[PDB]
Amino acid sequence: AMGPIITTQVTIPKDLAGSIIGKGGQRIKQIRHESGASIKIDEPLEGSEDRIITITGTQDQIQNAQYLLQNSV
Amino acid sequence: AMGPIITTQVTIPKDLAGSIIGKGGQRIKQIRHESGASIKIDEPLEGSEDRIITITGTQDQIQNAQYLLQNSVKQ
Amino acid sequence: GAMGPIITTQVTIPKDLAGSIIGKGGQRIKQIRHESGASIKIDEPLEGSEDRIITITGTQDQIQNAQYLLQNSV
DNA sequence: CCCCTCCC
Repeated sequence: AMGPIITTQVTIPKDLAGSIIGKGGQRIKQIRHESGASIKIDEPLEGSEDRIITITGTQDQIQNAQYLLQNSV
Repeated sequence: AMGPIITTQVTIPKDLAGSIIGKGGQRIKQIRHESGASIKIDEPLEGSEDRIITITGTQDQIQNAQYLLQNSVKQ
Repeated sequence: GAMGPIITTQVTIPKDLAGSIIGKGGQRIKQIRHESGASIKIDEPLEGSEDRIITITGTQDQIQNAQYLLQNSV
């Protein structure tokens, strides 16, 4: 059972965002295709050190994506 | 034919660095993406009004980057 | 009227052209470094390639001086 | 205008 598409957000220290994205964005593109989740990384907010990541998919896809995001860091 | 990855440095007056970087760094992000060069702007340094920019890529990337840098300041 | 930071610039040259920069017994390049005051290093050609990288280190003036002298060599 | 493996 897939269940519904849901959206989850988390923040990431901006210092660490390059690890999830990777040179030429390869690593995030890989995370999106492997997990099947939509993954958005916002620009860092106004004078702040947090960057919001939005993950959208079934619960499994989102749990898949959270692991792949962890393994990146 | 891309050729070797090389590094060039130039300086800018520190009072011009804002035009290049942009609010929340958006302009410089755009310049890196578009030229495909790595572009690093150093902090202040200590005492002086010059700020070093390091550009790394193929010769075309670096030339592409130098135009986009100039386009940021001029306009 | 103000020298500024020592900075580094690289440019490539066709390998077939490097003899002109160097001179017999490395004398033209020696002359280029003393003249401009820039430090100038020419790498060995990278594998499978026609290009040699030249690294010039100095202030902006020294580097521009060196870039002219390199050009006048060719 | 202050970013920084920078993707969409």
